[PDB]
Amino acid sequence: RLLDSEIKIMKSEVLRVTHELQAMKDKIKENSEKIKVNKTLPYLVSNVIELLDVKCAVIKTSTRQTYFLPVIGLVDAEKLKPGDLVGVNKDSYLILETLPTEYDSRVKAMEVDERPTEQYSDIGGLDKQIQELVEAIVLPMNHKEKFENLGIQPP
Amino acid sequence: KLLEHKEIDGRLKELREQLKELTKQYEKSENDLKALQSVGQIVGEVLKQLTEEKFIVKATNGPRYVVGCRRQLDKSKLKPGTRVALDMTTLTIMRYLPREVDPLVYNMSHEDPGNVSYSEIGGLSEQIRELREVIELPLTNPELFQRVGIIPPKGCLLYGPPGTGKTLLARAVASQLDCNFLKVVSSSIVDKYIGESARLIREMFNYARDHQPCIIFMDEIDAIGGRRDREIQRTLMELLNQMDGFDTLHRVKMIMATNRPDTLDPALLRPGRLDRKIHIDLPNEQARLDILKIHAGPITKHGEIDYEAIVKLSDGFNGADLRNVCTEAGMFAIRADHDFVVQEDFMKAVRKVADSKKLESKLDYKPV
Amino acid sequence: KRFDSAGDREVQRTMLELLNQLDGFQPNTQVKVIAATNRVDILDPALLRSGRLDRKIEFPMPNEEARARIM
Amino acid sequence: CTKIINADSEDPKYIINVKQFAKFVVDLSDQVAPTDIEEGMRVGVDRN
Ligand SMILES: Nc1ncnc2c1ncn2[C@@H]1O[C@H](COP(=O)(O)OP(=O)(O)OP(=O)(O)O)[C@@H](O)[C@H]1O
Ligand SMILES: [Mg+2]
Repeated sequence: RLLDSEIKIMKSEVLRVTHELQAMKDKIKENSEKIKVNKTLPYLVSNVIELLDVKCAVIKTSTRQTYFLPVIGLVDAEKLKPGDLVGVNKDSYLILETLPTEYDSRVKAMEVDERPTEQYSDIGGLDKQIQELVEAIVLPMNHKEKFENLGIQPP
Repeated sequence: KLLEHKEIDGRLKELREQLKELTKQYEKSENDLKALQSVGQIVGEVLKQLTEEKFIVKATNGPRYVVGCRRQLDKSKLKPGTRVALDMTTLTIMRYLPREVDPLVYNMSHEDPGNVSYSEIGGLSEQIRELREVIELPLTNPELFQRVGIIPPKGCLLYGPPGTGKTLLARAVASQLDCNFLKVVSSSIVDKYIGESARLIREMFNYARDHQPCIIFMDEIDAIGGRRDREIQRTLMELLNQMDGFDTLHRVKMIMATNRPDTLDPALLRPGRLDRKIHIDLPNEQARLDILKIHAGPITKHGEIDYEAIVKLSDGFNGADLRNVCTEAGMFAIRADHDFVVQEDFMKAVRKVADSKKLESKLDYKPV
Repeated sequence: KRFDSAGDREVQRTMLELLNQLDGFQPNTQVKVIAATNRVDILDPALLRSGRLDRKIEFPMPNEEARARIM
Repeated sequence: CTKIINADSEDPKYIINVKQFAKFVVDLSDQVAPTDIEEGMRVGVDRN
């Protein structure tokens, strides 16, 4: 009458799909570990050049030789862009890593890490100059609301 | 009964959706593993076609080989000057690529120029007319120059004191003309590798020809345009050659801006390279009033503002000075904790910026 | 000063790159620049402009209450 | 040495800039330690 027309159906189809899902997840695990063993890193960091359709990329190596890749590799096309830093296979030159851009060692040396400590009170007589520098520099960093409410370009 | 049946049926639906997601993951893994089997091909420019099958390729920064096309590629389009991929086992030609973009050039095109319109530049009306007549109209309406038969002027040179609107002029032309824009800081062309800068200029002009209509705006030209350290002169030679290579048909125009046109090499001054010149002078009294009204426009001010008095005091200012005038007036209002701006703020600001101009030991400028 | 004395044009080019990395074509916001010099007469009329270095802050000889405060 | 990626502080993946030859993304040997290496540092690198 009711609930008896589906007993054999609900109790077997889901089990079969679950078995297939388990096996397919296992296959994914093997494919992923095959990728992992094929992801040992001597990478040849290289710059990206314009992409092509026939989605596929052109690479300029740190060794100043250019390659074309029939397929970009393990990175996605939407992520990459010209003048990017990618780690590629040391021999097959396929792209398998996307890197943070590095400017120069000197440029990073210019960055302040120690954060010096001289207080504004330690400066004498310069109060007008102190106020000018503060209002010019710190205020745009702090609020941006007092300037935008006026419509002015902050100095 | 329907609640248990719905539980199992919804679980089946969720499990099938999860299986679809897991299938997409498996296809990702299998497809990228299949991609892992692939091997990169060597890029290289091509040269003389010795026969219908033997060609001379030249790998980018590499040796010169004699190689053959694979089996099936066209042979006619394989002309001297076509980027092609090489199989890095036999070096045979395969997959002739269109041409290099040289991501330096990509950055030199896909750069934000701003929303600047012509109604934001003030006091330059005649100069805007000239620039739009030399760079916009020959591109927008080439059939005029076709029927008239006049060879359009190749490029314009913008020169003047620092802070009068040359860069602004270029910005406006870029932001308004729906085309492909090439903006260049000339010192960016300079590179320490041997002969790289000449290649950069050649590739820039080749990208210009490939992506018409385009405008090339190299700014601070004197950096690579000074009177005849070695590489800069060798690169100016290549710039001269690429400039003179302009056939009448390309929809390609060029702007160069500089603050010291005297230092510019007189080679550029010759007609046929940069014929039309424009002097962007310090704004006149009326021009200063226009510039001030444009910049101070969006400022939330109260009461009457005597722009004419400020113009009376603002003798010899540039446009940047008036922009400062507005900024300093706003800064004074902010210091006074006033949510608004009035005349005294402008008065104090113009006096302050005049005091600053005292520092700016502005040399007398003489044109080209 | 641009025209100096000239094999120093490399310094000129670097300075021009700085010049246009302060105000030219693409604007640069949220990056504040501080500069210090003792010979403002030497400097360009270009990098001493108003769009690049909006504020010119003079540091005078310390006045006598300034000297007392410094001590 | 350059740009210590340190994507997880577990697989640091330091970049190197071997002069006149190349630049590589590489990892430490079993001897040296993360606290030993810094950015720059003029490291030494195996040949293969
Ligand atoms: N006619 C004008 N109308 C509106 N604003 C102007 C005008 N002239 C100059 N300005 C302003 O002054 C500044 C000038 O900067 P810009 O870089 O365009 O000047 P430039 O003289 O072309 O530059 P450079 O010194 O690099 O050759 C900008 O902030 C701009 O808004
Ligand atoms: Mg400029």
